[PDB]
Amino acid sequence: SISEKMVEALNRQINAEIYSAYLYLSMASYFDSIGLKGFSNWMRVQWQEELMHAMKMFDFVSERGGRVKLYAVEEPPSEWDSPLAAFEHVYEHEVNVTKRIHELVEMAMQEKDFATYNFLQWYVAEQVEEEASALDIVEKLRLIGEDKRALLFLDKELSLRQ
Amino acid sequence: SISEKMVEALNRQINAEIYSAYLYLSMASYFDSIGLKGFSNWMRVQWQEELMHAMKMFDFVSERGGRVKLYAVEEPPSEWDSPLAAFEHVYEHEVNVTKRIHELVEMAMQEKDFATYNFLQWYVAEQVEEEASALDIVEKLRLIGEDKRALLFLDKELSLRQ
Amino acid sequence: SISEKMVEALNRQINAEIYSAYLYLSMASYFDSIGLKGFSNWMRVQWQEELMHAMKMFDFVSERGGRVKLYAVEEPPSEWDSPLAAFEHVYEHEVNVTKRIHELVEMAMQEKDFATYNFLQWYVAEQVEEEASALDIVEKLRLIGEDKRALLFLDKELSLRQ
Amino acid sequence: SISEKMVEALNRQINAEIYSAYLYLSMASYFDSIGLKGFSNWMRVQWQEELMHAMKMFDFVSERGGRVKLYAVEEPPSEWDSPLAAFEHVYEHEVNVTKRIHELVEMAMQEKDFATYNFLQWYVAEQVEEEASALDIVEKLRLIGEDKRALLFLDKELSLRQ
Amino acid sequence: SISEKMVEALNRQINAEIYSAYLYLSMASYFDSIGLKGFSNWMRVQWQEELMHAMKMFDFVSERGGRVKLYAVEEPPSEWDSPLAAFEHVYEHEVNVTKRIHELVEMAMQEKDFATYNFLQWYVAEQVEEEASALDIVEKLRLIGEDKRALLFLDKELSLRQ
Amino acid sequence: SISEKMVEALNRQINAEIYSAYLYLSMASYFDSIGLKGFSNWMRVQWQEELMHAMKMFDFVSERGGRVKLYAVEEPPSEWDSPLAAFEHVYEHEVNVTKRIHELVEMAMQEKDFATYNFLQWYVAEQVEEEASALDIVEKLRLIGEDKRALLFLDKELSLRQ
Ligand SMILES: [Zn+2]
Ligand SMILES: [Zn+2]
Ligand SMILES: [Zn+2]
Ligand SMILES: [Zn+2]
Ligand SMILES: [Zn+2]
Ligand SMILES: [Zn+2]
Ligand SMILES: [Zn+2]
Ligand SMILES: [Zn+2]
Ligand SMILES: [Zn+2]
Ligand SMILES: [Zn+2]
Ligand SMILES: [Zn+2]
Ligand SMILES: [Zn+2]
Repeated sequence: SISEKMVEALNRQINAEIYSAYLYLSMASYFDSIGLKGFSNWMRVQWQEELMHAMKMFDFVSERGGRVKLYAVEEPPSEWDSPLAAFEHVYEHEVNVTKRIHELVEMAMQEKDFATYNFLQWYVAEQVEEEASALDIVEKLRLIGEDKRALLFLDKELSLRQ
Repeated sequence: SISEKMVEALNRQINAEIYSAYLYLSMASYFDSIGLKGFSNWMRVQWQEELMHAMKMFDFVSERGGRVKLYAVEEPPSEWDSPLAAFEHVYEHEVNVTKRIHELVEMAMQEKDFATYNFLQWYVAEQVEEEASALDIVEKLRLIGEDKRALLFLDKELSLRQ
Repeated sequence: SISEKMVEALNRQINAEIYSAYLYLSMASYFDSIGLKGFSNWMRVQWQEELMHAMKMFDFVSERGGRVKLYAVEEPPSEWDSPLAAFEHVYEHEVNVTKRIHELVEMAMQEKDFATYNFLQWYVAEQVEEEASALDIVEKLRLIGEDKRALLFLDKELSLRQ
Repeated sequence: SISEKMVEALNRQINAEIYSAYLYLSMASYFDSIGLKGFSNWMRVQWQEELMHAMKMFDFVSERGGRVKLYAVEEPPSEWDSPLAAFEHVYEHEVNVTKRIHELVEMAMQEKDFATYNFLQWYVAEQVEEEASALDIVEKLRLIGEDKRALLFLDKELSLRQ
Repeated sequence: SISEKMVEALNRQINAEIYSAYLYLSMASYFDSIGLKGFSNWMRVQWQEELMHAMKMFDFVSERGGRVKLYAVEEPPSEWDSPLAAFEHVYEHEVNVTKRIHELVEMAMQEKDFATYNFLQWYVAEQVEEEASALDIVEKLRLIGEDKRALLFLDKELSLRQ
Repeated sequence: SISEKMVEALNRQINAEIYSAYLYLSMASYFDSIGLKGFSNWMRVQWQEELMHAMKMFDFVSERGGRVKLYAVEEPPSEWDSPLAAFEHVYEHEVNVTKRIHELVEMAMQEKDFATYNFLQWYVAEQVEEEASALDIVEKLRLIGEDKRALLFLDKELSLRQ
C-alpha cells in the first residue's frame, strides 16, 4: 500500500528503463553509421519496447496512488568497437537491469507490498527473455567472426523483428 | 552535402523534441496527481507525438548522410499552479519550439541546403497545429475560470484524444 | 505572431476567392441564357471550387490566431460577347488571381512568416491547374471558331465536369 | 509567364532524366553480362523510375504553357570494372543530378517563378532518397569487398526490388 | 548459339524501337501544343508500347546469351503540318519498321537461328496491327478534312486508349 | 558464356548422376533377391530421383547454351554382403557425390559463373538430405543387427517411400 521508498525506487527504475531505451537508440545510430540497417531496426524496436516497460511502470506507480517524478536522462555512449561489442554491452546492461528488478522484488516483499511484487513478476519474466535474446545474438556474432555473408544474413534476420 | 553545423543544429532539435515529449510526460504525472485523467491522457498522446517528431528528424539526419548524436534529456519541471498554468506553459513552449524550427529554416536557406529546407516545411506546418491546439485549450480554460464542473467537462473531452 | 497586415491581406484574398466564385456563377447564368448548359455546369462546378478555395483560407486565418473579416462581394458583370470572350476573361481573371497569390507569398517571405508561406504553396500549385484548365478551353474555342456544331460538342464535354 | 530560359532548362533536365534512365539500362545489361540478375533487376526498376521522373517534368512544362523539345539521348558507357565501381558511378551521377535540380531551384527563385519553384521541391526531396539509396549500396559493396558469397547475398536482396 | 551478327542486328532494332518510342513522344508534345489531348494520349500510350517492344527484345538478346549494347537515340522531328501529316508519318515509319523486321527474320533463318526466327514472329504479327491502326486513323483524318467537330470526335475516341 | 570447361564438368556430373541411379537400380535387384521389397522400393524411388537430378542438370546445361554429351554408364556392382553393407555403400557414394558437387561449386565461383553457382545450390542442399537419409538408415541397421523382426519393420517403413 504504496510506500514513499517503493515509489522512489520505482521512479528510479522508470528512469533506468528510459535510459535503456535511449542507450539502444544510440546503438541504432551506431549500426546505421556502419550500414547494418537490420541491426538498427532491432535497436529501434528495443527502444520502443523499453519505453513501453517504463510506461507500464509509470502507470502502475500512478494507479497505486504514488507520484511519478521524472529525472534527467543521461547522455549515452555513442560508439562501439563492432557489432559483437555492442551486443555484449546489451547483454551486460540487461543482466544489470535484472539485478535491479530483483532488488525491487525483494524490497516489495520486505514491505509486504504484494501488488508491487505481483506487478514486478512481469519484469522478472521479461528479463529472462531479454538476456536470452541478447546472449543468443552475442553467440551468433562470435561464430560469425569476420564472415561478411554471415554478418549480412544475421542483419537480415534482425530486420524482421517487429 | 549537409554541413557539420546543420547536423549539430538538427541534433539539438532532436534533443528539444525529446525534451518536449518529456515535459509533457511530466505534465501527465501532474494531471494524474490532481485527478484530471483526461488532461493526463492528452499529455500522454502529446508525449508519443513529440517522440514521433523526434524520430522523423533522427531518420532524416542519417538519410542525409549525417550522424545523430544524442544528448542528455534535462529534468523537466514537475508542478504547475493550475491546469491553465500548465497549458499556458504548453503554448509558450510550443511558440519557442516554432522559433527554433524557423531558425533551422533560416540556417538551411543561408547554406542553400534545399534538402533540409524542404524537409523542415513539415515542421513549419506542424507547429501551426501545435500552437492552435494548445491555445484553444488555454482559451477554454480562461472561459472556464474557476468553474470546476466545466473543468471536468473539458477533462472528459480531452480523454477522447487518441 | 501572424501580423495584422498579413491577416488583412489574407482576408482580402478570401474576398477575392468568393468574388471569383460569384463571377463564375454569373457566367453560369450567361451560359444558360444562350442555351449552353454544359458551359453552365462547368461554371457551377467552378463556383463550388472557388468557395472551397475561400473556406480553406478562412480556416487558416483563425488557425493562425487571426480573425477573418468579411467584406462586401461586388456585383459581377453579366454579359460576354461570346463563349470565347467569357473564357478569355476566366483565364485573365485566374492569371490575376495568381499574381495576387504570388504577392501574398512575397509578403510572407518578407515577414519571415514561414507558416503562411508554406500554407500558400497549395495555392501556388492550384493556380497552375486553374490557368491551364481555362487556357485549354480558350484554345479549343479559338480552334472551333464560329462552327456551332463543334461548340455544342464542347458544351457536351463540359457537362461531364463533376 | 514561364520564361523561355526556364522552359529550356527544364527541357534539358527532361533530357538528363531520360539519360539517367538510359545509363541505368546500360548498367542492367552489364549486370546481366556478369550474372548478377538482382543488380540487373535493381537497374531495370531504376530505369523505369527515371523515366517517370522525366515524364513528370514533361507534363509540367506543357501544363505551365511551355513546349517540350526533345534532344538526342547520348550513348551511355557500357562497362564498369566491378559492381562497386558501377554503384559509385550511380552515386556520383545522382549527386550531379542533385546539383542540376538545385540550379533549377535557384533559377526559379531568381525569376520569381514560384510555380516552377514549388514543383521542383518534389525533385529536391526525391534526390535525398536517390543519393541515400545509392550510397547505402556503395557502402555495402565496400564492406563486402572481394567476398563473392556476400556479393551474391546482396544480389538476391536487390532482386526483391519492385 | 546466338551469333554476334544476330546480336548486333537485334541491338540496332532495340535502338530503332526506342527511337520509335521517342518519335511518338515528340508527336505527343506536338498534339499537346495544338490542344488535342486525346491524340496526345494515343501517342503517350504508343511511346509506352514501343518501349515495351524494345524491352522484350532486350530481354531476349540477354536470355539467348547475347550482350545488349545501347546506342545514342537521335533527336526526333518536333513539328508536323497537321494531325493528318503526323499520322501519315506514323504510318510510313511503321511500314519501314515492318520491312526491317522481315529482314531480321530472313537473317535468322539464313543463320538457322530458329529461336530468333520464332521470337521475331511476335513482331511480324504486331507490325500487322501497328500498320493497320495507323492507316485506320490516317483514313479517318483524311475524311475529316477541316471539319472541327469531327476532329474533336476522333480526339475523344483516341483519349480512351490505354 | 558458360565455359567449355564448366560444360564438360557438368556433363561428367550428369554421367555420375545417371550412374548413381543405375547403382541404386542394381541394389533394387539385390534387395529383391533377398526378399526385402520395402528396401527394393526405396531403391527404385532413389533410382527415379537420381534420374531427375540428372535431367535437371541436362536441362540447365542446355538452357545455358551448352551442349550435353552423354558418356557410357558403367556396369555397377550387383552383390552386397548385407542390407547394412548396401546402405554403407549408399552413404559413402553420396559423400563422394557431395565432394564432386562442392568441386563444381568452387569451379563455378572461380569462373564467376554465378548462374551455375546458384543452380548448384539445389544440389548442395539435396546432398545434405541424401547423406542424412542414408546415414539414418545405416544407423538403424546397426541397431537392428540380426534381429529379424526389426529388419522386417524397417523394410515395411521403407515400403512407404514415394
Ligand atoms: Zn526494460
Ligand atoms: Zn530490457
Ligand atoms: Zn514537436
Ligand atoms: Zn510540439
Ligand atoms: Zn481560387
Ligand atoms: Zn481559381
Ligand atoms: Zn531522376
Ligand atoms: Zn535519379
Ligand atoms: Zn514497335
Ligand atoms: Zn510500332
Ligand atoms: Zn543425385
Ligand atoms: Zn543422390
